[PDB]
Amino acid sequence: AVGIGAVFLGFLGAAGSTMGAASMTLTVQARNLLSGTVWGIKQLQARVLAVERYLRDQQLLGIWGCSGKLICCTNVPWNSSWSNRNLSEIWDNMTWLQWDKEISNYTQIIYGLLEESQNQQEKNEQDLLALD
Amino acid sequence: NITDDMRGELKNCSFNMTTELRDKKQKVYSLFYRLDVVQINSN
Amino acid sequence: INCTRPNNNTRKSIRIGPGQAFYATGDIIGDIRQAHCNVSKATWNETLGKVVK
Amino acid sequence: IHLENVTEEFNMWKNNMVEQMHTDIISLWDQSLKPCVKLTPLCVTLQCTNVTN
Ligand SMILES: *[C@@H]1O[C@H](CO)[C@@H](O[C@@H]2O[C@H](CO)[C@@H](O[C@@H]3O[C@H](CO)[C@@H](O)[C@H](O[C@H]4O[C@H](CO)[C@@H](O)[C@H](O)[C@@H]4O)[C@@H]3O)[C@H](O)[C@H]2NC(C)=O)[C@H](O)[C@H]1NC(C)=O
Ligand SMILES: *[C@@H]1O[C@H](CO)[C@@H](O[C@@H]2O[C@H](CO)[C@@H](O[C@@H]3O[C@H](CO)[C@@H](O)[C@H](O)[C@@H]3O)[C@H](O)[C@H]2NC(C)=O)[C@H](O)[C@H]1NC(C)=O
Ligand SMILES: *[C@@H]1O[C@H](CO)[C@@H](O[C@@H]2O[C@H](CO)[C@@H](O)[C@H](O)[C@H]2NC(C)=O)[C@H](O)[C@H]1NC(C)=O
Ligand SMILES: *[C@@H]1O[C@H](CO)[C@@H](O)[C@H](O)[C@H]1NC(C)=O
Ligand SMILES: *[C@@H]1O[C@H](CO)[C@@H](O)[C@H](O)[C@H]1NC(C)=O
Repeated sequence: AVGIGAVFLGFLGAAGSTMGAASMTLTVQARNLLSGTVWGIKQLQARVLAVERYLRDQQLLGIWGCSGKLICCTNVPWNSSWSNRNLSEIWDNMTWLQWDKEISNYTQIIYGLLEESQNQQEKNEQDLLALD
Repeated sequence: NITDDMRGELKNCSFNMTTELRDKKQKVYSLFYRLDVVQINSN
Repeated sequence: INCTRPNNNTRKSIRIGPGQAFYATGDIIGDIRQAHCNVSKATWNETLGKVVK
Repeated sequence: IHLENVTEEFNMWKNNMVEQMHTDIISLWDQSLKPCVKLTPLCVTLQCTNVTN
C-alpha cells in the first residue's frame, strides 16, 4: 500500500541493483551521509568525526576537477589491464559491492593520476589564459 | 647502637588507629624518617 | 652515577577502615646504613675541564 | 527498508556493539550511584540474635 518505488528510492535501496540503474540515485546517500554529563563527549566526537570525513571527501573532490557536480569526467583513459571487462556487461550485470571488490587493489594509483592530470590541466589553462 | 653526638634518621612510632570496625581501636607502630615528624609539647 | 639505599626494607599493610589500605615501613633487616651516590672521579674532572674551556 | 539480491555474512560471536554496550550499561550503572549515599559509618559491631519465631 506504500509502493515499491519509494523503497527503491530509499536510503541504500539500490545496493542490490546494477550500477547503471543505481546511477539514478545518489542524492539520498549523500544527504544521509551528512547529518541525518559525560555522554555528550562521545556524541560530540562522533559528530565531528562524521564532518571530518565529509570534509575529507569534499576536499578529494575539490582537488579534482569537480566540486558539486556529483557525476564527473576527467582526462585519463581507463587501463584495460585494470578491468578487461566488456563495456556492456559492467553497467547491466554487476553490483557496486562486487565492483568494489574487483577494483579494490587498483587504488591510490588512480587518485594520484587524477591529481597529476588536472594539475597539468591547470597549468595548461593558465598558459592559455596567459597567452591571451 | 646509638651515637650520642650523631643522630639516627629512623624513629619507631606507635599510635592508635581505627580498624575495619568503628568500635575497635588498635595499636600499631611503624618507622619514619626524622624529616617528617616534629615535636609537640617529660615524655 | 650510581645511587642506592643499601637498607633492606619491609613494608606493612595497615587497614584504615572499610576497604581502605595504608603502607608503612615495618622492620629493617640487616645493617642500618645510609643512602648515597657515586660518580667517577676523572670523568668529572675531564668534563669540568671541558666546561671551563 | 528492504534490500534485494544481497548476500551478507554475519557473526554474533566476533560482533562488536555488545562490547561497548556491556561498557555502557555498567557506566550508566555507576552514573546512578554518585548521587547516592555511602555507608562508611555503618560497619560496626553487631549484636545479633534469632528473630522471634
Ligand atoms: C528484634 O529485636 C528487638 C530487640 O530489641 C525487638 O525489640 C523489642 O521487642 C520487645 C518484644 O517485642 C519489646 O517489648 C515490648 O515493648 C512494648 C513497648 O514498650 C510493650 O508494650 C510490650 O509489652 C507487652 O508485652 C508484655 C510481655 O510481658 C506484657 O506484659 C504487656 O502487657 C504488653 O502486652 C513489650 O514489653 C521491646 O520494646 C522492643 N524494643 C524496641 C526498642 O523496639 C524487636 O521486637 C525484634 N523484632 C523482630 C521482628 O524480631
Ligand atoms: C593508643 O591508644 C590508647 C587508648 O587511648 C592509649 O592508652 C591510654 O593512654 C593514656 C595516657 O597515655 C592512659 O592514661 C594513663 O594510664 C595510666 C595507666 O593506668 C595511669 O597511671 C595514668 O594516670 C593515666 O590515667 C590510658 O590509661 C591508656 N589507656 C589504655 C586502654 O591503654 C595509648 O596511649 C595510645 N598510644 C599507644 C602508643 O599505645
Ligand atoms: C632483604 O631481606 C629479605 C628478608 O626476608 C630477603 O628475603 C629473603 O631472601 C632469601 C634469600 O634470597 C630467601 O631465602 C627468603 O625466602 C627471602 N624471604 C622473603 C620473605 O622474601 C631479601 O633477599 C633481602 N634482600 C637483599 C637484597 O639482601
Ligand atoms: C588483489 O591484489 C592482491 C595482491 O595485490 C591479490 O592477491 C588478489 O588476488 C587481488 N584480488 C583480485 C580480486 O584480483
Ligand atoms: C539462635 O540461633 C542459633 C543458630 O542459628 C540457634 O541454634 C538458636 O536456637 C537460636 N535461638 C536462640 C534463642 O538462641
